[PDB]
Amino acid sequence: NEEKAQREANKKIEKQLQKDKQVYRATHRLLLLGADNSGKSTIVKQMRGIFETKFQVDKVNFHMFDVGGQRDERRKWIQCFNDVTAIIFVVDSSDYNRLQEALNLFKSIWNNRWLRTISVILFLNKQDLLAEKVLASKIEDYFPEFARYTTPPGEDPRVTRAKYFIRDEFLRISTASRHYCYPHFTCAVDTENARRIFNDCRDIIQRMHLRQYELL
Amino acid sequence: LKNQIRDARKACADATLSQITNNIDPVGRIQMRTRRTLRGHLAKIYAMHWGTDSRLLVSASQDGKLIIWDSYTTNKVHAIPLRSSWVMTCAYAPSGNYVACGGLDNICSIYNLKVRVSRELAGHTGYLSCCRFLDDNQIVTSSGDTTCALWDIETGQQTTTFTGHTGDVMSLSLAPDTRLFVSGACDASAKLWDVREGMCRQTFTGHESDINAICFFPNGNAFATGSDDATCRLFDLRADQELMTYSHDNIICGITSVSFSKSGRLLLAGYDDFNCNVWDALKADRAGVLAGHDNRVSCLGVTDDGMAVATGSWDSFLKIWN
Amino acid sequence: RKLVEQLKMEANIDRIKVSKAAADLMAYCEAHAKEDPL
Amino acid sequence: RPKPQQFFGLM
Amino acid sequence: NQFVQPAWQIVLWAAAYTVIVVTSVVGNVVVMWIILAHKRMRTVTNYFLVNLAFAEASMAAFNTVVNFTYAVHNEWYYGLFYCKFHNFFPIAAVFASIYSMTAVAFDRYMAIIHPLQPRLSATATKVVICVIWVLALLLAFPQGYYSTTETMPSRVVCMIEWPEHPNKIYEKVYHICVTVLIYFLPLLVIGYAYTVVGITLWQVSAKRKVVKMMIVVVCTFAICWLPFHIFFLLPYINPDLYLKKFIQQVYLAIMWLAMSSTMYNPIIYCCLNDRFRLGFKHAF
Amino acid sequence: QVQLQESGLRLSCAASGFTFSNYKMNWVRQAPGKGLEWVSDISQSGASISYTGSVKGRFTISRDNAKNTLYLQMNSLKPEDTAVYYCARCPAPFTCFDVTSTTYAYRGQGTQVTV
Repeated sequence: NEEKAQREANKKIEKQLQKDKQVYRATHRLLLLGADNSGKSTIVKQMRGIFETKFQVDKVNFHMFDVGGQRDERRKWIQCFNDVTAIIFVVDSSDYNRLQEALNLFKSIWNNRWLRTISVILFLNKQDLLAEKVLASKIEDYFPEFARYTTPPGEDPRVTRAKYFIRDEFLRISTASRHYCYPHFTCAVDTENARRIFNDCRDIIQRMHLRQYELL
Repeated sequence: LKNQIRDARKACADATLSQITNNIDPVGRIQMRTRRTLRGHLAKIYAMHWGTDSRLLVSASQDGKLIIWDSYTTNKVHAIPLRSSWVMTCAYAPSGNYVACGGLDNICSIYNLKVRVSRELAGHTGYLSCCRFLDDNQIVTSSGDTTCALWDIETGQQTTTFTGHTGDVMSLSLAPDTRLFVSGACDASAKLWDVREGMCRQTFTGHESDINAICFFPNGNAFATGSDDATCRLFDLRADQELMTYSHDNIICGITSVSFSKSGRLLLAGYDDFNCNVWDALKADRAGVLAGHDNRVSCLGVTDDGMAVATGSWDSFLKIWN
Repeated sequence: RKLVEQLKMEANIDRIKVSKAAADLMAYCEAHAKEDPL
Repeated sequence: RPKPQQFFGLM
Repeated sequence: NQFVQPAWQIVLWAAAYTVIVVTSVVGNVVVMWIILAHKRMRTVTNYFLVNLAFAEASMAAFNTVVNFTYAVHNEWYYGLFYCKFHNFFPIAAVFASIYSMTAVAFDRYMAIIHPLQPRLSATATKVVICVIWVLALLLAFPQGYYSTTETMPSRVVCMIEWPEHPNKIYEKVYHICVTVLIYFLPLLVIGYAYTVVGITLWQVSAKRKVVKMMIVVVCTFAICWLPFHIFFLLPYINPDLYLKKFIQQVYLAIMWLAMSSTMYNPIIYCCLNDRFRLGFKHAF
Repeated sequence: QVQLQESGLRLSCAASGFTFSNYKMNWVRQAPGKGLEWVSDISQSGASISYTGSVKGRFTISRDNAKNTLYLQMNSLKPEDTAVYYCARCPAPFTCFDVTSTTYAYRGQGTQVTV
């Protein structure tokens, strides 16, 4: 007797679960990471406890999370984001004294057991400040290997050399070990970051599908 | 100062538990088979808890869902959508009237099944790791801000706060007498607390890395812990020292959960290698294994009746063993 | 200051010989093994 | 019926 | 009976047919077992592949052997009931296999050109497969309804006794429509889809290998299935050719060429995917 | 309990309470009026080593698993090197996230170096 009602309720619940699965599958989850020096809030202000931002490009829905309500230690709560589509990394490339900490955090993320399959979109923010600083600290005093560097921009090859050296600093550890990094330069007034994220996510998902369908 | 405590604990070492237990008969091979499989969660499962009737249970998933299952028929009773996706814990009231959950929002929500929220317990400064009802009136929680607290649901304010841990508290468990409870944190130490006095009666050490799980012995005079160093240790409240350790050189992955059986003879542990092992609590030997999950197992539970065991994994499935 | 105060209470415990603690677990388990399904 | 010499190939 | 061939001209054809039937059957059944015997591979992405494998295996097992043994001497041996069943099921198998290939091409196109949209659901996939099989049965039914059996001096034959008409319109239309629905449409669809995918794709060595395999698939389909349709369209152009001994040789040649196509998918999967290679190595 | 005790130029860091041969090790400094900064780290076997750029070619890290001791060699000291030096351990036994955190359970009390 009561079993009929129980089975009917189970079917009613399953009907809603099936509908929710479809909406869940159609949205991609992104994690925003970075220090307070970087203007990572300025990135989300150009699209707008845990803070969230939702933006839509080419009819695709993106959902990005900015966790900033916890202590300094993060080796335990970082695991919750093992299944995100991508991780956004923001660096203040003008403040040389912090580049080493940024590199250490990047290396720790890249080699974590539960994060060995997540691609990272790397943003080198605040390029105008970098140009102003270099056109005048000397960069070499913090990274002595810079003095041997050669380029592979408006009025100075020096700024190109510096910015590309910084980028190669990250790419060197990125290419030392299934997942890929996508670097981008960005200013504080760039209205193209949504498009860049869209294209990068497109590439990542296409690459995943290429193996999912046994095409190698 | 601490060397005096070390000498005092050393002086009580008459003989090791292994020497005393060399005569008891072996448990023998233990083979168990899956009886049920529960499906429906979209993403990885994080926690679960048995009810007192030994028939119903609740599970939490990081897609933002709570589900109550009838273990006998596998039918879905309730499906509760959450407000924050990243739930990390859940518990079942002893009388079955209420169910609670918590996570990265630093909020402990309590739901009334007699479904909508009835109380939100805000005030923690870090994510919630665990929570357990003492009754319909009082509940205990642990947070990533290194503090544990006791709440009064009706007023929805803290009554006492337990402090002394240096790292995040990851697990806690209540004694059968309801007058004491223990916790383990990310500092390789476990502490015994008095719910009424609100002070630390004792402290225990011996692990090398963060402790992930803890549970009380059925008699109420002992407990076990599992840590990232890939070992499990047993402690005695009276002796104030470690009694036995369960580890093997072929495993280099941390533990995620621990539990005892009805008579306290079997200790069950969940590992990050996608499997669970069964230990002889006295002889300290591996008697059996449970396999069948395609991802790391995140939770465990033995029914108050002792008739069955359940497990959860990041594969998004729950299984019942017997 | 707090650490010393806590150690003061920690060092006052009336510890018991480990043999009795070991025997108690066996006494409980051997008696209760008759009602354990697993 | 058709003829004695026909081949009658089939798919 | 002018279709009685000598011993050696028959043995030579028999060996050639044996090779293709054996390889097709073994490869298709092994891949079907590979997909279903392991939980890792048992996913919604492989439903079209298993359907195609089953269709190809049934095609090779049923159509080829019976057609060969009938063509060797042009004498029927099984009776009215089997003459009825043979013109119904093995042909539906052919149509189902071709449209399953089309479905696979569509799935790959969607996965590559629109990676951010969710893939079809399991229920939709199952319904699509059922519709494929139902359409194949519907298109193959008329050929089997009118199948009969006729006795002759020293011969009994199984053929299709279409309803009589002075100008033979009823079967002209049927054959023309079958050609259109089975050659020109799937060819166009796959040619467009794979063309776009290859243009998009062209470690780049793996992508270029995929493109090379894709070209091979298109070209082999196009080249292999042409004379098969030309043979059945010919009698309404020039019926006299079907009264000469050369016709059975032509039929054997075109039939071997057409039926050989069931061999290539298991080899392509093996040469592309190390998972399939390991599966084969463990099976053998 | 896990214990780390630094002393001391050639700095020393004695360890106890765990298998020293399983964990990666680090050196951390805290100049007056500033937060903790990473200096150097040494792999489990010592076959991989790294330094911060500001001290490259001036310091030298080493470990001795046979007695569970960690060393640091410093020379050509500058005034900017005056700080308190800490001996830190990575959280996990076979994998380093939170060594620079303000509170960390697996680093010692530190030693004073004044130039």
